[PDB]
Amino acid sequence: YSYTEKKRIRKDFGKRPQVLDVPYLLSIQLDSFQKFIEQDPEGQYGLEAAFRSVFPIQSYSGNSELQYVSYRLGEPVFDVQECQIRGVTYSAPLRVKLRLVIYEREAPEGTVKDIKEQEVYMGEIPLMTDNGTFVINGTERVIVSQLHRSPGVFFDSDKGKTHSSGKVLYNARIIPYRGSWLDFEFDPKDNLFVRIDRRRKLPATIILRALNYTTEQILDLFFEKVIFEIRDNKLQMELVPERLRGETASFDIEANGKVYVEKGRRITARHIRQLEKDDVKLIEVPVEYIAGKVVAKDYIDESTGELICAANMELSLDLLAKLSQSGHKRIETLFTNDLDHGPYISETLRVDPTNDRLSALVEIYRMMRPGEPPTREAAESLFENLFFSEDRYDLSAVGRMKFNRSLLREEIEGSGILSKDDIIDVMKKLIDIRNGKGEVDDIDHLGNRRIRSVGEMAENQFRVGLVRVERAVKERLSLGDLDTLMPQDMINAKPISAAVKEFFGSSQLSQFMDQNNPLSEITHKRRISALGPGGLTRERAGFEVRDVHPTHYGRVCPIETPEGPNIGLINSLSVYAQTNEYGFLETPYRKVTDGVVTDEIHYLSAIEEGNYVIAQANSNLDEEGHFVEDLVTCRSKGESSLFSRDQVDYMDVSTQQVVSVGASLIPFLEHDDANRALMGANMQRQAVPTLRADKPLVGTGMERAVAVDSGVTAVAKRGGVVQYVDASRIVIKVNEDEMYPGEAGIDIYNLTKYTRSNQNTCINQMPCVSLGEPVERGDVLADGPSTDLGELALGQNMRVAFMPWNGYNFEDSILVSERVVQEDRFTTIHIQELACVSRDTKLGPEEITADIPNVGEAALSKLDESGIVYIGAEVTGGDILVGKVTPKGETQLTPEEKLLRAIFGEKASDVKDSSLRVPNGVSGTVIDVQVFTRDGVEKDKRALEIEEMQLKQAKKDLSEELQILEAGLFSRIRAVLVAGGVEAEKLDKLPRDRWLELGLTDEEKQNQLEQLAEQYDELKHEFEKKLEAKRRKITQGDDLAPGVLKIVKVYLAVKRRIQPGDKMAGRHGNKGVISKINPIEDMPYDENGTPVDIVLNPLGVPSRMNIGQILETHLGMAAKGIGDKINAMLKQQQEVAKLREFIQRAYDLGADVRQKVDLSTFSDEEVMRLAENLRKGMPIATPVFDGAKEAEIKELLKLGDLPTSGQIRLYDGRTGEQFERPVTVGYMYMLKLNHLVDDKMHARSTGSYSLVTQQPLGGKAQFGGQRFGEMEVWALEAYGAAYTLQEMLTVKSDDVNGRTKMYKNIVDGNHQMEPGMPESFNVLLKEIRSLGINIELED
Amino acid sequence: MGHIELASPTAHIWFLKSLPSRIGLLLDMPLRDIERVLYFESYVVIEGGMTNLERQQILTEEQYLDALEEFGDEFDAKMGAEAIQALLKSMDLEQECEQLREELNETNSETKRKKLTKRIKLLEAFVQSGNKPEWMILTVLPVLPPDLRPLVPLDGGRFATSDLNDLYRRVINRNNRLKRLLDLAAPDIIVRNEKRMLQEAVDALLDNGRRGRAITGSNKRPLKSLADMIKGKQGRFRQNLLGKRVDYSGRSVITVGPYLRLHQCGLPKKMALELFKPFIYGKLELRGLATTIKAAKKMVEREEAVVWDILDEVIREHPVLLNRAPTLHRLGIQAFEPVLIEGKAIQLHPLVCAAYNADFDGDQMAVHVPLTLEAQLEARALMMSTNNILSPANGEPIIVPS
Amino acid sequence: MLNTCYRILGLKPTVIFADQIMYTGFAYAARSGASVGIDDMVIPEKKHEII
Amino acid sequence: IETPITANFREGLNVLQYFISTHGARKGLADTALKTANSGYLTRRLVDVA
Amino acid sequence: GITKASLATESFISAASFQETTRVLTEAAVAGKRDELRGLKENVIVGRLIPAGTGYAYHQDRMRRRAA
DNA sequence: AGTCTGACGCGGCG
DNA sequence: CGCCGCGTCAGACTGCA
RNA sequence: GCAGUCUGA
Ligand SMILES: [Mg+2]
Repeated sequence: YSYTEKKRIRKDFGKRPQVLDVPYLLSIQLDSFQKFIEQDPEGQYGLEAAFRSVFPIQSYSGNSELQYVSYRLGEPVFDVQECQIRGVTYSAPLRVKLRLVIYEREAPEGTVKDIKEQEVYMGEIPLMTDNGTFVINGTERVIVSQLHRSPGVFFDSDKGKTHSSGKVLYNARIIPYRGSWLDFEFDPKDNLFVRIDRRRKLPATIILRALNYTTEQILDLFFEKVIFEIRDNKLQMELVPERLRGETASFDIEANGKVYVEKGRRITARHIRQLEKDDVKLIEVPVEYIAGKVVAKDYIDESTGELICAANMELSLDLLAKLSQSGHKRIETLFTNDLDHGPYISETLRVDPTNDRLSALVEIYRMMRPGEPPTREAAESLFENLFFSEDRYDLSAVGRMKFNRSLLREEIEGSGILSKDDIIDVMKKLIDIRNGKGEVDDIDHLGNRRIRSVGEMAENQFRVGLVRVERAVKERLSLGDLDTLMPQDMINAKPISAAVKEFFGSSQLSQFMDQNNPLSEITHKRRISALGPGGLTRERAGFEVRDVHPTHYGRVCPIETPEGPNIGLINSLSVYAQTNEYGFLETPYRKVTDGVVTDEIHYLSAIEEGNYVIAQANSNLDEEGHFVEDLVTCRSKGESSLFSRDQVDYMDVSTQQVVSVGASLIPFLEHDDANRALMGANMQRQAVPTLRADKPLVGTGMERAVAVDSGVTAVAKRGGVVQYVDASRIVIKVNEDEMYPGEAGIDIYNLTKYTRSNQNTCINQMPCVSLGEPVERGDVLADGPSTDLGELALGQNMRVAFMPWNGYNFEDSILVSERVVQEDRFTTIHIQELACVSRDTKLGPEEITADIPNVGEAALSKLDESGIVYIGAEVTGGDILVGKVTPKGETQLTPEEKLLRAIFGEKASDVKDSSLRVPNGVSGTVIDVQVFTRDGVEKDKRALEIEEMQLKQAKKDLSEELQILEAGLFSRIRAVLVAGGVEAEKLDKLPRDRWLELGLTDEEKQNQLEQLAEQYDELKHEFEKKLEAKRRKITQGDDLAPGVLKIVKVYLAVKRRIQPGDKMAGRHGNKGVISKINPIEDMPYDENGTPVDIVLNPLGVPSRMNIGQILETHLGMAAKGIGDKINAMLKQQQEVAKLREFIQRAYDLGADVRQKVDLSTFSDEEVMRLAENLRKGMPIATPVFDGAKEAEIKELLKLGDLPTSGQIRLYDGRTGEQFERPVTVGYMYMLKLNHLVDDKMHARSTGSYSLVTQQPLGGKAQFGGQRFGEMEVWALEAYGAAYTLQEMLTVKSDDVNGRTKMYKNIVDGNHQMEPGMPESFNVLLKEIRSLGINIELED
Repeated sequence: MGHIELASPTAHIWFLKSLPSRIGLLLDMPLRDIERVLYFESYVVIEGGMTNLERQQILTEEQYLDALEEFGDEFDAKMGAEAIQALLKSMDLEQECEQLREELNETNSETKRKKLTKRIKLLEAFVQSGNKPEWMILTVLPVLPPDLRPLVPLDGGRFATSDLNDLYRRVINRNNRLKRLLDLAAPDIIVRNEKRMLQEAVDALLDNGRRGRAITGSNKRPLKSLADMIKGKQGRFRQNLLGKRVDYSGRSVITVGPYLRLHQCGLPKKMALELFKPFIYGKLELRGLATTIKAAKKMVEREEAVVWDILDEVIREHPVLLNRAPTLHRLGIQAFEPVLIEGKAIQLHPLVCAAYNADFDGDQMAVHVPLTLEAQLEARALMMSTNNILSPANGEPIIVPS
Repeated sequence: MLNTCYRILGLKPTVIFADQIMYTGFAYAARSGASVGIDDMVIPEKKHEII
Repeated sequence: IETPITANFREGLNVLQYFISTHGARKGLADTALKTANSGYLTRRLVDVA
Repeated sequence: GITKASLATESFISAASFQETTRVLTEAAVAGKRDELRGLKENVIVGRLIPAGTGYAYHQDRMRRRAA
């Protein structure tokens, strides 16, 4: 098994054998950023392909050039944690080796005068921590992946939504990765039109005339030529027989014999085969067949030279004779037969007013830059760089692939810019789709939509930065300083470090990380956001992009998505989903060969998946792999239906392939309505980590992956033995076959203790391993927040009964016993950071002091003499944390107060009480104080105190790591000595400093001896300098904001217990708010005196069909019934034979479950450890969509002597009598969401007011005041409550005199308003009078 | 208020572009040509004279310099807001409407009678009211008072600027610049470009983006107009005038509390201490327990044990309104009597949940306190929950067991 | 029942009756022990045939 | 879709029946998220006319 | 329609606060209109008792003591 | 004003 | 073809002049 | 004060 996983073995009820183990969940973020910052010698990816895309840079004249030769990422100045403390970005300096070559003007071929290569620093790029987060300005962010419409060409329609005739207008659109969009669209007149960048449309052939095409060549491209050749007379015309299909002629057709159709008859298909077998070569038709046809060429009279008839002109009898007299025995004509072909180009070649290239170019200039008179050398330079220049247009490699895939070409790679034939083929397929020889693209197809992620977006911003840099360097290179100029002097690193910094810190997709629990972190790192730069907007996205598409199977979770205004725009990548090298989401499938389902998996994209017949994961299989069924249900071409077991081409690789890792942790998901599964998945990400973590009795087995794959846990990098373990440290001694040669062989994991989360919760790593215990590689050594012994544990197992109790569980409420508060099951710790920033003001600087005026020495009790609170001081709402006073002026004491302070004999001091104070209601312990002083500001006494504590801490930690690693090295050196050439006779005597170079047989043993002495010398020498490094990192000043002298940050830990109002929830969307904390003796109790812990309403089950919370409740009862058995055997002190027998029976129960736990392999020590881990209930794994059937739940209940119906009889705690019907009792895994009522409660009598409008402020941060919005004003108008409404308008908010009069009246026992005009109305009058409009009150 | 004396007249963008254009409808001139004359791209003839130079004729500049010799200086054609102001100021209303009233009375195709009665309505509205047409062209610009475009000093050692303060400054520069070019006698092409810039700057101040590309400062995001202050969901009308934030109000999560009577609701002690604070100050000063509102403020923030005995009287018969947004209908605001409870969650009788559409899965409610005797009696007689047991939509009970 | 009480007796008896109904309904729903379990959702034995 | 969910919520919906279920589930949720705007706007228009 | 009949009221404060504010304000400016505060919104804007309900009795005195 | 721009809604209404 | 609208209340976090 | 993001009902 494992060593951490034979501590507590979750009983797995899964029945399918697991073919593909769940991938690394955070490999999206990590793979993409690795591709960004890796050295890519091929130059396709990341920084390298952003550098090679700009460099080499040549001057405007060609006298010189600047060429990239290499790049390198330096070391970060501050580590991930120093960055989070100091509030700075975790970034690395980008050093790029640039070589400036000065070429000769004295040489014709451009010989070089000189080379100067140097390493220029351009920007700092933020490095990604090994958890996929970026530490930007000291806050951890996640750059979520974006799902945008891929570049390429998309043919779409508006399905009869214009011109009110149901006429389908087909439109193609070419979407580059960057550059100008190019749209073609039909009109209800069936004329072809073209937009560029969505502006006003032109006739389409204008673009075809902007290209150097004549009307004759255009009709060559878009048509096929029928030919009339008048040999003697009467319309001798060549015809291929199948042209006439669907055409009805009022003339009959005969040639060289048999007539084949009658006049006025339709030409049938049998007639077509009749024309075929006759091998017909020519047909003579009536002469009026010409009228209505259009000449396919421009014809000129050879006898006179005159223009007879232009091309694209429709022929007539007189025009026909005019052609015939000219000697043109052959005339051509556009084949414009309807309902297979079309005249669309011929007509749009009439409506266009332009007939030559220059006219097309200048008309394009008119539509593009209106109001500007065109110029030929300007119009053609605009047109060339619209679509045909690399610097303004790039159809990216994905664009070219999707392009040639859509136009059905053979080569998937090519030039990144359009060409003549590309636009021609786009128009041709659009015309086809008009005719009916094609079909429109589905815009929501995940073969048409694409994952752009961190390393791609950062490379885009780096490209933008580099192009600003290069447009600066091109003009800077034209100067005369050339021979003395170095490349460092011309590279400005401010555009690059402005672009990347603006993206990483201020973009739409770099979001402040959601750090409630490990599940929040992982699911945030795997969001797929349709929003962002280059994507949709949450208001303009319709109903069709929001819903789930049949290609979302296995690629995107259909049930985990936010419920608000961006439902369906933010998605969550499913469990096994990946991306192509192009960015299209692919998912694995087991290839089915000749009926047997192989274990060879193929990652199919959303377009490859359509061609195959893909079976379900729930399709049964025999021992060797054949489908035991003969008609298996499958998915082909988007639909789903039954097929024979040999038509099947692929198979799903798992049942949880479909859902994301959030919805994968919901046991019995196959029983919940998707509306409630959505809420359960969304609510598992808001559960705060409680004091003492508690595993799920009923889980899905995806807990060990979600916990380990996030970085909350400390997993062992190399197997070994725990050498030392402390609440803040784990020292592992690596095994002998795992340590590299020349190594101490000791891994130190320093655990994170009580740091502030992003959501102000507490993240805290407790050592899981104990002393001397052996650990394997990848074993959890330290549980994080919300992980229990390695598994993710977001909430606690509460004993719920489903029954209505006196209305306290009414309408989604929850009734909690007092023993849930006594045992602190749901008590969570929250850590608040308060900052007191000492400012520089024009009246003088403010000072941090404990000599604040207007406050007695009672409230200054907790401050030390430098003005800052003591660490460990339990402070309450209103306590001064950091005493600060500000120099003030403009008192101008009033006359009565002028008499008052002269009576009692003291005027006010010169300073103002501006000290930091605890907010109202929050009461905690000061657990940390960090003082930052501006470099050049005197450090107060406590700053030096904290600095000496920090310096001795750094010296202690570094001497401790040195004394651990040197101890490991000396142990390894002793091992090398005793391994051969025994010196154990004197090693017990010799001092450790002499072991290093003791003579052994010098073939191999003295080799590692001198190597380990060298390693110890290296350890000492590196400690010797890194100590001074962090010494100067502690002593140095801080790069504070301008204007601040010193910042004191005080951290408060608030142990926040549970109370009525706090939101709790299961995992099946059954949220609720606690109503009452009921006494223990009022809760319903079973025959055994055991009181139920939470009472839930049964009426929340059948309405919202989340039945998964009943089955879980029946399983969590059974899963605890086993625990109460072992708890008995451990208290009776039964033999390990009987314990092993029963635990093996509990592990063997099931209807052909996939796991086999064979305990007879466990030593009696291991069985006793397993029993002590199971005595609180046997954890059960109910994997999603193959979980425990109901019969297994009842069998497990019957094993633990519980009633298989799931319901026991209960007694009222208060009246002592039995409830009339049996009540469902069982153990539900309840969560406590971060919707604490402490954060919600607010009230305000009077406070500060807004500045322009004199209404109150908003939100409990600003001391609020609640918005009496428009609908509430209507609600008062619907009553006759005119006086209530008048006081809500005038004297409560806006009236500035009315509100003070009202306050003095309320105080004086006179409840009477004197309402005037609101200040907003006067503001509105001033704003309307600041237009030219004289609005005025009339008396 | 202040005022900027515009060096040249400047067309008001509201009466120029807010379809139908009052200036266009008044000059019988198409907007697509008045916009050309105003932005200095075409001439228009103020007075025609004995020539083919009819009044409302637009003539481009190249069609103007040839007219410089065709008819000498007998005519006068201008461009910009001076031209349109001369056209407005020159026309006569009482004569023009009288001239149109017969063309309306004589035409039998109503397609033109539509335009004729539109213009007659406009001219009668201009002559009936005291306005004059030439007031649709600003020559003085008012300036909003400075405490309504406040320049807030930031604690960060900086000044956070308004948007109007830009759109005014941007005007006051160009205007000032123009006032130099009228004294330096700069060539008329560059004072044309500066008058065009001043016109577009005043229009950007009054309504940004009416002329397409809107002025944006330092955020790549359009600056806020004067007309953006008063319109939309964020303008004064819907945001500050028709609904406004309100003192004596609070918010909390709701909880069932089924022991309640239909007319009362559980109110936390910690909220009812804050909402009723001036009432408590009054009862403290009345009963001699304090001598000064500052002494009573200290007694309340310390929460001495007599403050709670005061508070139990202050909220004895004093209804509070409870409101859960969205207030879809009248019963969304109901007044209950507060029962002081010790939690932090407002307890809400189970029967009123259907009327509120409230369910206890995390909802919140606002509490408001009626101050005046009339407001307390309105809350008690009109809005109390025992008076609202029937729905106003239909005569069927809304207080229904659920 | 509540509408009949409002039409016959008026507002005050109805406002008392509604509270008495609420109290007694909550009380006897508690006494009921009415609970939902997995065996309450009885699937008809004809289903696997009908399908 | 022509083959129904022949399974109910006491039995398990298998992964395909569940995926099918999600279509109507998200249509309902995205309908609720975007028709409250129409209802509120119609309410506001009715209030301001009356 | 309810929108056109809302914007065609005699009050420009009831129709300028509803929607299309620039239209309503320019047409009420060139017309020289006069809002006499006879509705519910006009009196909510300016801080008065609405003419409905317990303000109705007030709004009648204001009429029977100013029209005389 | 150059963008190594954005567009990439919809439905009435005049 | 341009213009006008597209629910309410609330909490949190950044970055910005 | 604003914009962006997320969340709740
Ligand atoms: Mg609710």
